[PDB]
Amino acid sequence: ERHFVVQFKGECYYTNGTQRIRLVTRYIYNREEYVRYDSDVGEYRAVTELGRPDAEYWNSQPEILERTRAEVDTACRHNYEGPETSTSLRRLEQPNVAISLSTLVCSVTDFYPAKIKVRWETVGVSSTQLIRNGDWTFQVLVMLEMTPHQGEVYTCHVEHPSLKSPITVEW
Amino acid sequence: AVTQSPRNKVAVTGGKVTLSCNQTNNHNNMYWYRQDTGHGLRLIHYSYGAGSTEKGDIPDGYKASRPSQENFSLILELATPSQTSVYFCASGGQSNERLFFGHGTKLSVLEDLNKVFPPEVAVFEPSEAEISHTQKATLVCLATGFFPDHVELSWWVNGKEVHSGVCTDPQPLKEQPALNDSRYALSSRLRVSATFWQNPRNHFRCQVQFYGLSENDEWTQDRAKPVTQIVSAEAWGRAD
Amino acid sequence: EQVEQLPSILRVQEGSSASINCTYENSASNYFPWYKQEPGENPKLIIDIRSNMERKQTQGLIVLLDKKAKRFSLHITDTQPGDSAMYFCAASDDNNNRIFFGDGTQLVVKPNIQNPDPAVYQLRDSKDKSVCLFTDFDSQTNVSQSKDSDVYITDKCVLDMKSNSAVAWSNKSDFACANAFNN
Amino acid sequence: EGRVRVNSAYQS
Amino acid sequence: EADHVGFYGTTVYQSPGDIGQYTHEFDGDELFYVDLDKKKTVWRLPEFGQLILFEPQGGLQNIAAEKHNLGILTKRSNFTPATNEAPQATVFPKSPVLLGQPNTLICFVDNIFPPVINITWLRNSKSVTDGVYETSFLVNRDHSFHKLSYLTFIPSDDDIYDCKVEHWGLEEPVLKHWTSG
Ligand SMILES: *[C@@H]1O[C@H](CO)[C@@H](O)[C@H](O)[C@H]1NC(C)=O
Ligand SMILES: *[C@@H]1O[C@H](CO)[C@@H](O)[C@H](O)[C@H]1NC(C)=O
Repeated sequence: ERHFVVQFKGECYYTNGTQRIRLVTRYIYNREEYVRYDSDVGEYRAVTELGRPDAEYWNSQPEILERTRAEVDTACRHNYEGPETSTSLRRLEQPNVAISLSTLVCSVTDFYPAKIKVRWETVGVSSTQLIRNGDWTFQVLVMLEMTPHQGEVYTCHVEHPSLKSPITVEW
Repeated sequence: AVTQSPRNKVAVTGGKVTLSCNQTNNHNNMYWYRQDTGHGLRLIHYSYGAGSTEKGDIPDGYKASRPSQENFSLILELATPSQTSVYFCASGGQSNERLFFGHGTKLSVLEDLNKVFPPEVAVFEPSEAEISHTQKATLVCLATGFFPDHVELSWWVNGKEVHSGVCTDPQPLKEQPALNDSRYALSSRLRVSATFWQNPRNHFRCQVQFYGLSENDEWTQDRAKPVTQIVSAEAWGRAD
Repeated sequence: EQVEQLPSILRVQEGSSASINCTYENSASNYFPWYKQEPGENPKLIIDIRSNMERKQTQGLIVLLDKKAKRFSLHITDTQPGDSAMYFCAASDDNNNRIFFGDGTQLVVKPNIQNPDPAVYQLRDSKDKSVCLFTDFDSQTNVSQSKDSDVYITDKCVLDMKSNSAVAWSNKSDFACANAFNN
Repeated sequence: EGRVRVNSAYQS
Repeated sequence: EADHVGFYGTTVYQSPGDIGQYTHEFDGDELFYVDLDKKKTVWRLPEFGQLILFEPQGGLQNIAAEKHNLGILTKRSNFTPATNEAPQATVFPKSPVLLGQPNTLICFVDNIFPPVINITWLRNSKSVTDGVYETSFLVNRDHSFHKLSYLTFIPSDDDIYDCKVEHWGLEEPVLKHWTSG
């Protein structure tokens, strides 16, 4: 008849590898985050009035604090230095670029990571947001309005970390 | 109601800044707050009547004077970069009655006055791809390389200020966030219909108001005096 | 005494409800004003409640007061974009000639994008930098900040004619806008 | 693979 | 705010349906989920599962903790129910469409709350139960979910596919159409 939801989110933020790591845990009830731990703060702080009992109750337990503070190393650092460095970080997938027509369209698909640099030296082109296929591949659609018999278009240049040299497919 | 003076002020470390507040509400109580981007309304000084001055929450560095019921001054004997904030004067009939705030005075105290620079304003005409796809035309304005953060941007279409379709960044961004006291940059968007942008009789002007050196102050450096000034950039509608 | 105004930042989709909850220390408090401050303006009073009331609904606002729990709240039903502003708590007692504010809550009402159409465009130089534009993206989409130096990206912005927008410009010659917005 | 644990909420 | 972000321990649970899920994510992509029925970890990419071991019981332990917290938070808030939201679906293919070639059709559904949905693929108003696999309920910053369904298809001669979505927040299902060639 009526529905109730709770969400808990453990979040690890890495910048420059493991140089700076930030642990943020979020307790959420029906889209409302009520209590969160933030490694910048060092303790539990209530986010809404719902969170006040938990933040007060968990801070009184030095063990909850000790364990939670330690999760920046036992969960954030450990997962990055081991599992992620051995899997997600090493993953390189070279893109597949192809030019079609309808306004010429240059489709760059199935690549990883996100950093890419698709270009035609001609401006007046609309590019879509980086599309996240949930199969650990991305795709970008760069689309330029084309007129007839305007010579042979130079290239649809594509720049990616997986590629040592750009693809530069000609029209 | 409540009238503050001045509305914008730039000073150097060690100067004297006197913030004036005149209320005409026949209220006995007047208050001086400051509001920093680190949000909150922190109370500096206040007064419950003429000839009275009370220390608020953060009195250090500030002094107040209540010569009459109508006026309540805030005096910075020795200005400090920490004093850079937005100051609000408020009056009230009783401590348990509504506060009437003035329109706020933005203060910028700077370590070195030779680091002041006016903004360079540029207008970028809409893209052809946006016009043909969305049938709408987004102009973009850029105010770049200015210091301090004292800047007010407005859009003017055909000599009248427009608000519909205007979007300005809430806060200017540092050009070098790592460098101390870096220059700032501000972007604003004005979106109109493609037909409106294609009319050559429509005149678009992005106006940026900058606050810098006062009239009493002097510059005497290599470049031109970066006094408080308006820098604007224009664009005309284009059928092509 | 002091007030805590807990929902520091409140992000709400338009048409949905929103509420700010505050608490006060001094049980002798008898005046609880609520101030709303729109961007670039001063705080203005919008509603208050006194210790001889529990509930008060006027001008589309509702404020409650639990004197036993020393907690009091403001409720904004069916929010609209005009509600986004800084909202401040306060409490007053007869033995203090001042009020004690909360630290504020920035209410953010996200507009409903009926037919989004995200894309990136590049504007005309108009005689020294290259500026690009990311518009018509849905409210959820968050523009990621530019980790690349000498590339400037401004945060999201909503304009009513309602369309989101984000501007990214750079001085570097090797600058392309197909993926300048790394989101 | 490391995990973050879920605390039990205050009960009354 | 950082160069990389990892979601480790994201737990969801619903009281009326007695339904929850446990997932791990890195940089916005799903690492794995824990099948509560089979009590096993299902990695989104099988190759990564051979390198990293995550015992499923840890996931079930976080589920049991939120299952208990839900009873506590449902009383703490005055029985505030979940607000059904309107999901915005979108259809697009994985790789560029080539007439007669194999390609995968994706039905991106965003802004899902509660995480109960029925994503069905129809071929010219014909029920298709083959070649469809959907991801788990991925998470967003506003604490709504987004779920993706995949359909391998051979585009030709206007097949007229469309993606049907059933949600509590939708009085009538939303169908997004797509065709090429
Ligand atoms: C809880 O909700 C019910 C129904 O809306 C209401 O009658 C009751 O007063 C509420 N209790 C509190 C403490 O708000
Ligand atoms: C989803 O489909 C199932 C059948 O597999 C059905 O029992 C359930 O009621 C459906 N739910 C919705 C919301 O359509």
